[PDB]
Amino acid sequence: TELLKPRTLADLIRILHELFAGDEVNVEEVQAVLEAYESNPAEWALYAKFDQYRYTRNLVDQGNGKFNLMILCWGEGHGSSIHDHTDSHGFLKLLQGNLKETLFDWPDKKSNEMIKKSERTLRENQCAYINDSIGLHRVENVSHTEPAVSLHLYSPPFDTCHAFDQRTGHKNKVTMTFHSKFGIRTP
Ligand SMILES: [Fe+2]
Ligand code: NA
Ligand code: NA
Ligand code: NA
Ligand code: NA
Ligand code: NA
Ligand code: NA
Ligand code: NA
Ligand code: NA
Ligand code: NA
Repeated sequence: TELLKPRTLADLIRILHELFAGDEVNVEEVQAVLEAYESNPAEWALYAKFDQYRYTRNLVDQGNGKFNLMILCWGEGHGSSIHDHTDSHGFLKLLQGNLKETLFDWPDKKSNEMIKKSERTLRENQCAYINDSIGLHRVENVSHTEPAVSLHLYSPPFDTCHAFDQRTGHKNKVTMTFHSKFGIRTP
């Protein structure tokens, strides 16, 4: 439980394997460690594989079963759907640029427009936390000029979740696909 500053991304990953050695999760400690890692672009350039038309998800580490660690690359104007996190912890650390995070309440069964509960601006090196009990969220790169890169950790890992229609609150099941794994493009 002695948390040291991650010197490198590699160091971060090693520390993460220690924090997730057990069955439970100290959320505040994982968040503090993620925040303490100073983004060094050279260290994660291998995973920063962008697509022109939407954001990409690039697997960095499989966390020996307990978590997925991955890097998301957001072109100018790229955003996600409103989604849940499948009963997992979600950690989001900015490695480059800014993201807008918008929070939504779980919809009632009546068809209604989903209204924003709040929004915030995540900035370089900041780490945010989300879970289903906090709410639904959307993540967007609203920048016209700057690509964004984020580091995402999910525990337990999941490759399916729901997307929500902002107009109705209706949900559909969605399968997450990896654009690359361990620096290897995986079509
Ligand atoms: Fe998310
Ligand atoms: Na490294
Ligand atoms: Na560091
Ligand atoms: Na992209
Ligand atoms: Na997108
Ligand atoms: Na992807
Ligand atoms: Na940005
Ligand atoms: Na947003
Ligand atoms: Na959620
Ligand atoms: Na990768």
